[PDB]
Amino acid sequence: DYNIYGKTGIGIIRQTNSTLLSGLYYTSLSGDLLGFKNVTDGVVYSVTPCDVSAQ
Amino acid sequence: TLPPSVKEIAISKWGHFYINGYNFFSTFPIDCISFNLTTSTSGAFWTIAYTSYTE
Ligand SMILES: *[C@@H]1O[C@H](CO)[C@@H](O[C@@H]2O[C@H](CO)[C@@H](O)[C@H](O)[C@H]2NC(C)=O)[C@H](O)[C@H]1NC(C)=O
Ligand SMILES: *[C@@H]1O[C@H](CO)[C@@H](O[C@@H]2O[C@H](CO)[C@@H](O)[C@H](O)[C@H]2NC(C)=O)[C@H](O)[C@H]1NC(C)=O
Ligand SMILES: CCCCCC/C=C\CCCCCCCC(=O)O
Ligand SMILES: *[C@@H]1O[C@H](CO)[C@@H](O)[C@H](O)[C@H]1NC(C)=O
Repeated sequence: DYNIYGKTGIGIIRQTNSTLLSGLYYTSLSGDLLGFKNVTDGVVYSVTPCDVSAQ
Repeated sequence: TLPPSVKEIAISKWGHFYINGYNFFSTFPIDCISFNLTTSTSGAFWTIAYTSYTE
């Protein structure tokens, strides 16, 4: 259960190699948090749902 | 702490500071801004831009 920069949710947070040069956090078209940046070293972390839809 | 990947600092007349595009802190509305800077690793030229809002 994460509270990151005011955005709350449930998910898995992983560290990525990507380098996004702008912004602090990123959201989807539906308003869900997708990634955020550590303000000390600039590393970008991604957030994914814990459970997904299956058939 | 200063992150290693700062590339632009924008200061607004209303006191807002944008670092890499994100507003991280706001002070009181500013009337005057004194600065005195120098650098050697900024390639060949680095710019200071006075800008106004436009659509
Ligand atoms: C953001 O990055 C900084 C810098 O890597 C992280 O601080 C490090 O934390 C580890 C684990 O405690 C220490 O071993 C390092 O010495 C710290 N480095 C510093 C202070 O420069 C920090 O934890 C990261 N933030 C988050 C939320 O993950
Ligand atoms: C800030 O540093 C970056 C590199 O970290 C500079 O961008 C590079 O500029 C050189 C010289 O033209 C190019 O060969 C590289 O390909 C550029 N790197 C890129 C685009 O990732 C940048 O010019 C520096 N900025 C200032 C204002 O000095
Ligand atoms: C006026 C001197 C510089 C201001 C210092 C501000 C202190 C901390 C910086 C916080 C913002 C970090 C943004 C991350 C930038 C990035 O890695 O792309
Ligand atoms: C991401 O970084 C890890 C650790 O260095 C590396 O093992 C992995 O191959 C990298 N992934 C990509 C796509 O570069």
